[PDB]
This record gives sequence, structure tokens and C-alpha cells, in this order.
Amino acid sequence: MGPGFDFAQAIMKKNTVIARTEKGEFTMLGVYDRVAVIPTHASVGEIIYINDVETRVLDACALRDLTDTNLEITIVKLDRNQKFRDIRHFLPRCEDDYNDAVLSVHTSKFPNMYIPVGQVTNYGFLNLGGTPTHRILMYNFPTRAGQCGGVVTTTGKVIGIHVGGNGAQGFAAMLLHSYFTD
Repeated sequence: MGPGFDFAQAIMKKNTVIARTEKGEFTMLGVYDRVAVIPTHASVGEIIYINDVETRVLDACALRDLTDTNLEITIVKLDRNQKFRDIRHFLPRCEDDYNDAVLSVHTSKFPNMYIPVGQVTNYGFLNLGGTPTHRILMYNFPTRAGQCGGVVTTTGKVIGIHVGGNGAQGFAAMLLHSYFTD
């Protein structure tokens, strides 16, 4: 409807796949080469389904900060025959607050879904499902079950992936450029 939704759509159309694990279907952001991200609660194993194709996982790393606190991001390398468009230049370098973000989801349950969530706070610490978690972004949108993995963008930046909510607010794990130095 506007330039925020334009940037979000461009990311969804080229840099997302549907990932299925034993814990459900997730929006999965491809970042570069065969490297994607997903919430750590997806419990990625040795095999994952990518757009309903059986795919070997070559590597999976549940990220933690240097205090050994959960970040709720898993970086996955996929045994896929095709590379993602490299979008690392759209990742922020530092922790920050944002104006006017969009949360975008693409699954069997929620195809082509875009939500204007508004202002995004650098919230920091969250007890997420009982797990102490750092680098959380917060937006005042009542996010529902099934949006985990959704991509959070502003115009020109891919800033996080949706990892939970409390019924009134939604929470995303930060994406930082330093996670994807090869």
C-alpha cells in the first residue's frame, strides 16, 4: 500500500521459504548463499522440509550472546540446489529502536500476510516461554500463534524475526550484520 509494504514484499518474494520441522510450519528468511534463519524453538534437526521438499541440514547453530544468554535465532545452512539473493547489506550493524515497521508472514495458514506494527522498541531482556532471552524488539501488535519466523522490516532494513507475543505485544529477535560474516 506504501513504500514500507513495497520493501517488505521485495524481501518476501525472493528471500523466504516455508520451513517445516516436527514443531510446525515457519516463515524462514534466507540471508545469503544457502544460509537462512528460524526461531530456535523450531528445534531444527538433521532433516527439514523447505517448500515441502525433504532437505538435509548441513549445519545449525542456536545463537547465544557472550553472557551465554539465548538469542532465539538459529542459523541454518541448507543442502539446497539454489542460493538466496544476498541481503546482508540490509541488516543493521547495532541494536536500535525503529519507526514504522512491517511484520510479513508466508505459510500455508497465513499466505501473503503483511501487518503494519508501528513503532519498534529495543526492549532487551525478555523471559520468553520461561527462557531468559536478550536483544528483543517489541511492537504493540497482538501477534498470534503461527507468525513465528515472520520478517520484521523498515524501508531499507531487515531488523528481526518474530519469536513470540503476550496477546497485546509481539516480540522479535534482532538480526545483526555480525551474525552472517562468512
